[PDB]
Amino acid sequence: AKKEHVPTWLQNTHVYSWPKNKKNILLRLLREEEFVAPPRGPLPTLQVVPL
Amino acid sequence: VREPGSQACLAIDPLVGEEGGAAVAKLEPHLQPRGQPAPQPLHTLVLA
Repeated sequence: AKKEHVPTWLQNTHVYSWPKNKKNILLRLLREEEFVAPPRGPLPTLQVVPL
Repeated sequence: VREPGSQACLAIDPLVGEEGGAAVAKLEPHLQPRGQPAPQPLHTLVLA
């Protein structure tokens, strides 16, 4: 297959390639994100050192 | 001969007003001293 064979409405989502992306397909089916974003920390503290 | 008595020459001398003249004045701005607790620029740093 090729990119042109995908129906247009399906091109708006992730398109996987078999067997190249089979790991990604498994991740998609598991509904688990491939990258774990670290938890959002607190805003940094600002130190004033006047001149 | 004629006598200069009546026709004598005249000297001149201005009536100077210097005795009552105002003086030249120098201006100095009173700097807001930094020796006194004047403010400073708040150079900021980030603790990441």
